[PDB]
Amino acid sequence: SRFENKLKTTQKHQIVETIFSKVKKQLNSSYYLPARENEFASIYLSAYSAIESDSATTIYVAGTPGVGKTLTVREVVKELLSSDFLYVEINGLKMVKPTDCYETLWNKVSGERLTWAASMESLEFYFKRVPKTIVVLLDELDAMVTKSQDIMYNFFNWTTYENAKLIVIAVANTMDLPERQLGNKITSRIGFTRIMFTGYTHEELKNIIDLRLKGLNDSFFYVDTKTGNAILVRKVRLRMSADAIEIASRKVASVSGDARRALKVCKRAAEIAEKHYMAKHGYGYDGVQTVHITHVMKALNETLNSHVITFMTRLSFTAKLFIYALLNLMKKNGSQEQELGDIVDEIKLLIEVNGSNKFVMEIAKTLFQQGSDNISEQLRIISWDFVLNQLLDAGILFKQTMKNDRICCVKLNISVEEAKRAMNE
Amino acid sequence: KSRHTMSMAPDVTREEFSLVSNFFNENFQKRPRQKLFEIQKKMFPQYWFELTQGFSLLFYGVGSKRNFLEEFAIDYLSPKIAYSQLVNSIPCLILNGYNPSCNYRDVFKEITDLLVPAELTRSETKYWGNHVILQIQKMIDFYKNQPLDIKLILVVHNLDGPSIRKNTFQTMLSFLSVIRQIAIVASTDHIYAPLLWDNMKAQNYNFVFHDISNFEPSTVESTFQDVMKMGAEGAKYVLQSLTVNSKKMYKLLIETQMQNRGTQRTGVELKLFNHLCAADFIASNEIALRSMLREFIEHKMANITKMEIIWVPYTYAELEKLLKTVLN
Amino acid sequence: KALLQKSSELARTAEYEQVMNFLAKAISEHRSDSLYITGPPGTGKTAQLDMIIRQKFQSLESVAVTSINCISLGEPSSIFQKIFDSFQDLNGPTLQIKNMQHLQKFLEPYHKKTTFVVVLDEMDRLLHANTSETQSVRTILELFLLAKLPTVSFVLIGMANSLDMKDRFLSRLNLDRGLLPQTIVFQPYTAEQMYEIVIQKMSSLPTIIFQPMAIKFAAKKCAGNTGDLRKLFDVLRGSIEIYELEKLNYIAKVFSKFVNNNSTRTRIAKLNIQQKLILCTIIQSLKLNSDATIDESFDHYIKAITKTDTLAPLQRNEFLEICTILETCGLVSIKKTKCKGKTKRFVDKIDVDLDMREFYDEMTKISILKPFL
Amino acid sequence: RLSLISGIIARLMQTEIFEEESYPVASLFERINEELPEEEKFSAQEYLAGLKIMSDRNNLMVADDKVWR
Ligand SMILES: Nc1ncnc2c1ncn2[C@@H]1O[C@H](COP(=O)(O)OP(=O)(O)OP(O)(O)=S)[C@@H](O)[C@H]1O
Ligand SMILES: Nc1ncnc2c1ncn2[C@@H]1O[C@H](COP(=O)(O)OP(=O)(O)OP(O)(O)=S)[C@@H](O)[C@H]1O
Repeated sequence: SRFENKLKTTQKHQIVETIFSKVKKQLNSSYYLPARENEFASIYLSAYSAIESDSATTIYVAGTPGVGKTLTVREVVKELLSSDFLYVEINGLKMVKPTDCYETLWNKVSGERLTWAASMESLEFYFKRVPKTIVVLLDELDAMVTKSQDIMYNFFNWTTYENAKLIVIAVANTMDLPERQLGNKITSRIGFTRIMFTGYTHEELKNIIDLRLKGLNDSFFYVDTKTGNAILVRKVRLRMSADAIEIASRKVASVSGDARRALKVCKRAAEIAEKHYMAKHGYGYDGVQTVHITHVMKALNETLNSHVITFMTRLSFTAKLFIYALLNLMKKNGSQEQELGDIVDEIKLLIEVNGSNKFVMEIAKTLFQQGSDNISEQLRIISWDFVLNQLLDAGILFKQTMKNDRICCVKLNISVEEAKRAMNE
Repeated sequence: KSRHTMSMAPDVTREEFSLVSNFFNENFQKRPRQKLFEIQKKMFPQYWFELTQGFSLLFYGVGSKRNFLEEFAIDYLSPKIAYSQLVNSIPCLILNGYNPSCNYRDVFKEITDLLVPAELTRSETKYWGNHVILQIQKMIDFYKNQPLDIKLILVVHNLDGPSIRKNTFQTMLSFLSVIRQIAIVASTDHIYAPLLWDNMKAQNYNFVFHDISNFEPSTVESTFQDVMKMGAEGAKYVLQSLTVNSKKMYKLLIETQMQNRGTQRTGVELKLFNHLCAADFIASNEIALRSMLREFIEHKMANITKMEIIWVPYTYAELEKLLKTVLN
Repeated sequence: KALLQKSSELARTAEYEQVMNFLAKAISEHRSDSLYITGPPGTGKTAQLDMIIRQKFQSLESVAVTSINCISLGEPSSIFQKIFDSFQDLNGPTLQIKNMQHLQKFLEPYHKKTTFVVVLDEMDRLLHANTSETQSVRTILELFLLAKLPTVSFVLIGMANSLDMKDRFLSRLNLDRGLLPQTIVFQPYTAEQMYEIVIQKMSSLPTIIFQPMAIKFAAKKCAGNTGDLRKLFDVLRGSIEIYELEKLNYIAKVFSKFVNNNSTRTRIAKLNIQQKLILCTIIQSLKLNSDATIDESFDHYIKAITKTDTLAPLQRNEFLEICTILETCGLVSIKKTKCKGKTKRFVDKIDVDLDMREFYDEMTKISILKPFL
Repeated sequence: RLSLISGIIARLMQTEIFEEESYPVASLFERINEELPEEEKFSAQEYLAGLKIMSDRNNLMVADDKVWR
């Protein structure tokens, strides 16, 4: 509150707004909904029963993030705001300590700063003494319930009271959370009244996309060809070809079906087309537009492809030698676990199996001494420590910790197959 | 390799066990105990004259000393020798060595106030830097020039206790027993008692030994220790507190596992077990079945090996007892 | 219908007789009965003792008696200050609430000699406190021994969830002394007492609640695996508010829904066809009952889908996301189990709960996956 | 006697021919006479009594007579 003005400055020289900029601006992840429709009404009537009749209950909901559930409960308690309650976003992943929730509670009840002990004392007091409904958002409950479930034990034993002025809207990640860590006695108080949230269909994805594109779909801007500014000097129009939207929705609904992923990949393709259009005209930063299928094709493929292959095809020749030797060892001993000094021996092998060829001579020389016969006769190859580390920290290679550097183990984290393929290019 | 396993044993409830131990230990060899005791009581002035020279009196010999320990100490030694000094009878500091909650720090915190607080020695209390040993060093330097009379009588039951035998506690008690104005008398049970003290600790103790064998049942000592009787009967109370569906499903389990001591060959396969608990219309599927089974498993109330054998390790006798008594 | 079905959810128990027998000493000022209640979870044993003390105080000479809740203590000092809370005064409690002897010193009545008896609600946190033979068994021994000289003592009215507490007690002490003997049990009441408590609170019975015989049907087919008829009553109020939303039919439906997705909602749990494919792939790897790693099952997926050309297989990270989805619905569990190869190695051993028969229905309906069964 | 027919009703609950724990009384008739057992299906009141045993032993319930929960 107090520091909010401290973030507002004046020097702003009419920041230029291009087309795709406005697009992504409404395409922001922040600003009725189609996907969760009957769930909306269901939770709405649950809280309506619990509050309009002045009772106390436990609304459990679970499901993977990105299913709108955080937005959905917020919409419900927002329409309910217009018709007693304290929307207290107790996010276990926001709580510095686990117990910190208490204090927030211990504050929101009276506005006091004491320890968690007196916190819960006065909390239960209020829950069983106060004569006569405050929606506490148990966001990402898992973090809070990790040590011995005592936290959730309290958080629901509070709820079980009848005249307790305490409604809880708990959201967990997985469905079986109450049945894998919570106590059986706790699980009972949790109850069977839990609403599950499925994934999202590519139909729903199209719906949410066109929703974010309602006032902007295929719409017209007034763009000055000189500066690239857009106003919702030619009146240009823009179309967001719903076929790419279709294919993105299909792909996301396939593996995950997440609103966050879909929104973000749409934004990604949008800004890619944006930077191409900017480059084609060079407006800097101070007829008709579209978004081809190829844009989203690139932006989506980039969210799947890895780099380990395209990385290992670029390591130092020493590194590639190391890896290839390690693979020879893996197939020779069938153990997929080698000893480091043993790998050194194998590298010596690989260098000497080829004849005294002048080129093998050069390799031997440099790889054992950077020329300069003056200094020579290295035990283990040059940079060997260095390349070993450059691999290890890069997550490719994985090594145990023994100060004895000739019997310490070494293992590939990546698949042997992809590594071999990388060697084949 | 068919060994006699304690499983195949006639178990005895805690009440019957306790009560028969009472009857025996209070009536088994009474006349021998009292004859022995009235005979050995004549040795008490001998102990008086021995402790006149502060020789730490260690007591060995089979049977518990605890009773006899408090008997000789509290009743004979303390007040008589107090009167003999020329008034509170010298506080008998009894050490429940069998009690594993004894700690050198707190017992010395007691000892301190028991001993002379002639100066504000609390000022010498410091960091964890042990003022037990340094302060007792100072206390010994003090007593080296003090008159010679017992100002406290400490007695340890079972000097081989799980706490006192800790070498730190032992060394503390050694440097303590160096003091002349205190009378040290204790006893052990560990046959390996002499393994505890080097010539340094012996020099500190100046142990003089005496046998006392009266063949006691070690009443208090039986309390802190514990054996397997102190499982089948564990689950016997669990099943007494369950739901009727659990009762019926375990009834079916126990029939199909007792049909063929309840051995593993006599169990059932979970395939046919699901077939049954679905035929009689109890189990809807395998998940609910294994759920209503793990409530037994999550307290180790039935065994499972592999066929998919779920075999109750509880004896055929105890199993059919469950049937005839608590199940039907 | 609303104002009823809303209000629907807003001495008394027959059990009240039994404890009353064990209470005769408390309404005649004698030393109270040695009461150690145990109870299986769900039966309301906490709220059972709470109805007890509530009626006992709303029914009754000066009338003072309390019952404190032992949750966040793990130690026997601040507990008894919570009994000093009944004096409405201020003293130095630190010792007089800590040691048993100080407790005896602490409990000589002051106002009129109306006996005060003590109750410990939810001892199943002190019973379930720190290491047994060190503090919790020690705390139990201390608080539990009633060796006072005035027979007007702190007669513990205790409560424990799991029976093992009585097995954890010292063998010698429990048989001849303490609050232990009256180890009253309160086994799950299918309908016979709890359903009648339901009816007696539901005396003001809404007109069309529904078929009472179907109500008892719900009661039985839940209490099979259930101990909350009030919470089953709440899922019933949710059912009738479903009837409202559409502007005892649907209760069998909602049971088949919430209890086991295996019935029909597994198809929802595996909505995507690739989810079903990866699940059947896990089932195939089950033929090698080994560490069902990401790697094991992933390579199995690769080979079995190169064989069955349904679709180009998924990426490693893709398979990760899919199995995580499968775990979010909980149809298949995972655990980062330890292997001893290099160091303490933590890899995903998974376990599926589905059966090929519950795959028979859900796969034979989809002839496209059947190429992989 | 009723054991084996209860097992048959079990393996017919395995499939979704009941689509539920509920089942039409029509399905009842379809699954008493049309199946293997001939005349092992007792008198009307008698097999109803068998079904009432199966109710009191928590195996089959009665509600919405045209179906049975
Ligand atoms: N129906 C919808 N309409 C518009 N945007 C939506 C919709 N559903 C999801 N989103 C977007 O996707 C985001 C998903 O957020 P939520 O699923 O509500 O949060 P979440 O599921 O709790 O994830 P967490 O917090 O990690 S458990 C929302 O914040 C919106 O940005
Ligand atoms: N027989 C009953 N009489 C009164 N209320 C009951 C009864 N059974 C259940 N309830 C109510 O439903 C709740 C469910 O029981 P729980 O509270 O979960 O069990 P509890 O009170 O913690 O004691 P337990 O079973 O040892 S965990 C109770 O707390 C009561 O509010």
